Amino acid sequence: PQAKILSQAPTELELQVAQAFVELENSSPELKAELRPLQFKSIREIDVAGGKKALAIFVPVPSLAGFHKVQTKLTRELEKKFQDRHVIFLAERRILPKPSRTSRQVQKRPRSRTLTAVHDKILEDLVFPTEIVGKRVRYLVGGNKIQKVLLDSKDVQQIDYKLESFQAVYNKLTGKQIVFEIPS
RNA sequence: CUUUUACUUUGAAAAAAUUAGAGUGUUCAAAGCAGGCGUAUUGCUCGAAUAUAUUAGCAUGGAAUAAUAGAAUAGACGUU
Repeated sequence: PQAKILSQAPTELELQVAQAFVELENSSPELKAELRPLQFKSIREIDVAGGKKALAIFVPVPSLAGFHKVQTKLTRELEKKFQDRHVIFLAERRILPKPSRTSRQVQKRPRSRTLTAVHDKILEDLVFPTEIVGKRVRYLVGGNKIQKVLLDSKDVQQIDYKLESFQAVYNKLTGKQIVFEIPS
């Protein structure tokens, strides 16, 4: 098939990932049916505190729909087909600098194309099935900076455990300090 | 080709008399621009200041304060 479902050209970790995708449409019917056209960019490993990895997907963009359609299954077959591993879903979003003064016009920025936006989206798609409820942020005497993130108290089992990892994955990408809370 | 301002530094350019002020015994002082010594038998000299003198304008170092300007139907450098 699979090099296909890679969306670049190169490639070491991806082709096993492509393989395990072209394996579920091979093995599971119900699963080809949705999965067949769902293309991706590249992957990035990222380490977490207690030994345990985390499997960093990056999305073309459009299907974030496609992908959300069958995530809450897809991951579960993948977490088994890869160990330790945390598989995630997030999009690659064309951030931009602010126009300086000697700068330029180009055309704009389209708000949602700004550092915080993207960082808000990075949110929605670090968790996903839970839905964000409530945000909160700290400011400590060493200008800390800490987001509390508020969660809904329903489906946090989809995955809890993750969590220890989540904090990290939102750290390499950004250089930040993230926490959660289950409210009662 | 080098946005612009105010503000501030200095510095000059600046009329003396006045005003402040150094000298100096008009006998003192108010003054004044004088006086001082010798071989006072025939020649020597010290000076006659500084400073204030603002408001406008120049030249000037400051770059805090307070304004203002560059680029959001697109500009900035350019090796092509």
